[PDB]
Amino acid sequence: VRCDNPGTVHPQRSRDQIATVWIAPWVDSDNAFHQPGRVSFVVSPADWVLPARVN
Amino acid sequence: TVSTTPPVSAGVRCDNPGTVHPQRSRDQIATVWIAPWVDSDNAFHQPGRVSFVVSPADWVLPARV
Amino acid sequence: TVSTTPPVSAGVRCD
Amino acid sequence: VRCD
Amino acid sequence: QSPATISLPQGGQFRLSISNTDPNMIFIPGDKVTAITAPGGMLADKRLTRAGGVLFTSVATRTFTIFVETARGQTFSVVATPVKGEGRVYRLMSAEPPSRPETRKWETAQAYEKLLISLNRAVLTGDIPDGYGEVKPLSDGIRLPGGFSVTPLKAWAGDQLRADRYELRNANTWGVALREQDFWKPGVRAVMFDNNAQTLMGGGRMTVTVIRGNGEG
Amino acid sequence: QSPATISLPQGGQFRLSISNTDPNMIFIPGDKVTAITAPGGMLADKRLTRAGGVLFTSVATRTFTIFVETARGQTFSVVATPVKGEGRVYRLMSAEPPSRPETRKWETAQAYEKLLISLNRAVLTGDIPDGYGEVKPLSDGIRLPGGFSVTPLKAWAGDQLRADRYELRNANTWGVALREQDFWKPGVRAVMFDNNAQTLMGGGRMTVTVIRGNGEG
Amino acid sequence: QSPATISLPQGGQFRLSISNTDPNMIFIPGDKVTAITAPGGMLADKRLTRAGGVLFTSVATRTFTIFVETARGQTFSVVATPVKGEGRVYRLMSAEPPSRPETRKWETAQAYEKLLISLNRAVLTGDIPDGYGEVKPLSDGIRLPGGFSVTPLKAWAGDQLRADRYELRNANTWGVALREQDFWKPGVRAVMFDNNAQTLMGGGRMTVTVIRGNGEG
Amino acid sequence: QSPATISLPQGGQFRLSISNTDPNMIFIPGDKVTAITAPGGMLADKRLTRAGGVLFTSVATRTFTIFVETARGQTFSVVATPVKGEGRVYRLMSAEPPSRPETRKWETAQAYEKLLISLNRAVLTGDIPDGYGEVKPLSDGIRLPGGFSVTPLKAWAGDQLRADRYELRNANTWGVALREQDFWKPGVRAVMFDNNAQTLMGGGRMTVTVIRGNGEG
Amino acid sequence: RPGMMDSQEFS
Amino acid sequence: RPGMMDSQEFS
Amino acid sequence: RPGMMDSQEFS
Repeated sequence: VRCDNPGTVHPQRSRDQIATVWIAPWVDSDNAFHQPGRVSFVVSPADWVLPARVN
Repeated sequence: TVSTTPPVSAGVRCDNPGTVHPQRSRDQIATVWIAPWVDSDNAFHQPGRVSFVVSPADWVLPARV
Repeated sequence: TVSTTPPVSAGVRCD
Repeated sequence: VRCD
Repeated sequence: QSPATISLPQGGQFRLSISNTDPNMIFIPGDKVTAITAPGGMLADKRLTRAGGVLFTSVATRTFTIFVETARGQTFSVVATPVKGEGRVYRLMSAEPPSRPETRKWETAQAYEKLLISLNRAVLTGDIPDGYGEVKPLSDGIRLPGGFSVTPLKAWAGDQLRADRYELRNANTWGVALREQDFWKPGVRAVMFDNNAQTLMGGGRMTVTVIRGNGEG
Repeated sequence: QSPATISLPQGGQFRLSISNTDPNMIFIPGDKVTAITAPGGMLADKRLTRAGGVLFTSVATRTFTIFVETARGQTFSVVATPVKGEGRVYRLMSAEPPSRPETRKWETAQAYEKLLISLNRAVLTGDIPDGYGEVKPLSDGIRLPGGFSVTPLKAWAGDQLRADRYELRNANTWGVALREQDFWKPGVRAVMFDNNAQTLMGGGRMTVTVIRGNGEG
Repeated sequence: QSPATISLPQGGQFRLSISNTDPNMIFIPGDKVTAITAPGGMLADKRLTRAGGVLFTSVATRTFTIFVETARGQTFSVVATPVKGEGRVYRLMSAEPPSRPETRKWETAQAYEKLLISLNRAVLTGDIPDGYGEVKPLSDGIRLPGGFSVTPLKAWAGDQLRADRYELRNANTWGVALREQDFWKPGVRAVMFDNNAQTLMGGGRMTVTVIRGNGEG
Repeated sequence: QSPATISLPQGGQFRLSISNTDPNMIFIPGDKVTAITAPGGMLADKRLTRAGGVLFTSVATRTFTIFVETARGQTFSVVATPVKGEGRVYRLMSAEPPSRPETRKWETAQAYEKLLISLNRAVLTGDIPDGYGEVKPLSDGIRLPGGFSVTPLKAWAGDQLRADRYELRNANTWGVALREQDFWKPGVRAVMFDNNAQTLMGGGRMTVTVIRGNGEG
Repeated sequence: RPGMMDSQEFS
Repeated sequence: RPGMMDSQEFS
Repeated sequence: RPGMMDSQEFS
């Protein structure tokens, strides 16, 4: 029943959280119309989630 | 030039292939095992496998269902 | 480089 | 009916 | 207590209680008070706080009008009637955003899509750009589809752009798909959903951040 | 409350009550008061507020006429009747706007987007930017919805980008709505359609310019 | 005892009793009191303690209002009722955290470990660090649990270390759990498995990179 | 006698006896007292000891509050009531470890595994690093398996790391195998058994040293 | 002191 | 004198 | 001497 070894965990990396913002139509300084679109950015990147339980 | 990353999804109520809500991939991780070794100060290390990101994630447009 | 001294023992409940 |  | 919020346009006349005995405070969330003016022999002491507020004591007992002028160009009038009690603190929201010339320079130096992303990140991440200041949220700045009700939370404004956050509640409890384009109004420059969403459950307390233009209308 | 707004032509005269007990304010938005005149002894104290405006107190009991001169050359007149109460604030407006400043588009597009747009415009007219020497076109660029046959006509190759022109054949007999993203191929930066698309009919030969990276495979 | 903790929004007002007989303290953790104001004559002595905080004594018998200003621009108000007893200490907290400082990983791995890790990553991608010119692999490196046949594919040799790649054959038909230390051979620095191990099945060919010393026999 | 131990958080209010006749002493195990403040005309003499303590005499007879401020940033309040007798010595344990900026520099200059070994050696060999100071041991810092009871002995703390020693008693008298991993808690950074052990006899008075992080929780 | 108002310009 | 307020700024 | 406290700053 005696077991003698350091434990093992599984590294877990969390998913990135993304955010998308819709843009309304717009005209720039060069007078070109820009129909509605969207641009996505990452708010919180992925990282290791240290273990709740080592054993 | 810019990345031009998305290869476009393959395949009111307007189904243009591009402009789907974007998603990010999962970074690739690899584990290496280090054999035991002895330090300069005669401290003996018996370490453990290290898991580290190798490939990062990138943007991708999911295929519409 | 480091010594890499141990030649590994020859031969929960993880052996 | 859902359009995105 | 939390400081009481006055919210006055740049001519406002608010009647507020003031204490004869202990010091009273007025602060601008985004501006530095430069002067307080009252009738001669009415306000006993007047000192400017470092953050940008003003602390004052009134010994007299008659109702009086006091005028506050902020540095970035602003003027608010309050009629203060002295009553017995503790010192009172009032937070003054602009209601009409101030012109911020030094912010336009940062605003226009960069690209449009970059600026939008930056304002949206800042509101989401909780850190506000230096040039922007706190303003009273617009009562109706977004179109309301499908019998929704919206409670404003916070708003900020710069020189040519103005951000606000709106809490949306689904009241019909039947499942409603969400599209940023359905909240568009003349002047709404960008819309972002904080949770990715795409759907709204029957009871929904979610939020939306809208960037608009300062001075639209 | 909100400041009382009064619209007056130059030399205009408005009868507004002021207050004997408390300070009163008159501000013209967009304008700075440069001068004030009243019958002698009527106005006790006059100070210039931040962002223009005048703060004034009257000990008088008789209706009097104040003339205010702004820095843009406008002069207005006010008949003031002093009465007991809170200090009153008035917003002065001009009936006829003197000039209409032209609108300023401050938004700036991204560098990549402008680069593609400039080239597409150059190709459409046909003038060549420097560093574009012409090249054989490929067949790799266009995916066909169906009923379309592609023939390369002209092509330019430069230092960073590449453009080419293909003419599609008339489709069979079903009207074929044309989708600009339905001719996509990995590696293509921008695709644009000459004329206005909107369904090439039982036929029609329309030239399409396809833009792709240069040097990169 | 522990200092009494009070959480207040900016301009917040909390009613706390103090002591007439003994010194009293108010500290804001993470903040330094820069100013204190009280009705005149109410506070006998005010000193700045180490690490911020204010020590104050009152001979007063009337409830009064103290305004404290911290160096981060926060101002709070306290209503103090003086009563007989021990000096009371209060810990001032902010209801809304202004900013979230990002976490700092300060831990640093050992030089030997980092060297192996960097190389393993380089080999996995395939880019070659300087001084690595490629070499024939050996057959000495891999011990086989059973059912595995090894074929060398690629190998790099440098100034201090050496890396090689062997592809093991599919094992027979019993699932073979893969143990990274079950392929060990004296002289090998690090062994890593491509993909995720977790039992190669009734088959599967998996490439394994083995790292060994260079120059040393 | 051994000096009595107060152990107070950094707002503490401890009522302790003080002697009117003979000098009394307060020392910080790890910090240098920089100032003692009491009501005017209460503490007759006050001199700072070289080690870092303070010796004081009180002639009055009323109960009073005194405040002590240490150099590395700390403040503790004691209410001292004068009684007839010998001078009293009190040892003040922090309970909440102090920020030690000059220790982080040594802490981060070296590798992580090297630092762990160093702290563990020092605790075991009985010599404490210069930057570390004595603190009150944590009540519950390690998981307790198999019906064990733990009595803390000593603790030390730096800037980002904090060491403690725990005496473990086996109460079930049936033989229990020992694994450092079974005492792990969120924040426990390293565990070492002073005796090699691997087993714990039925009656066991052994010890364990755990390194954790300062500020975890 | 008739009509005078307290106008403190802060620096 | 009534109505005035004491205030100290710490260096 | 009213309200004054003994605050000795040691060097």
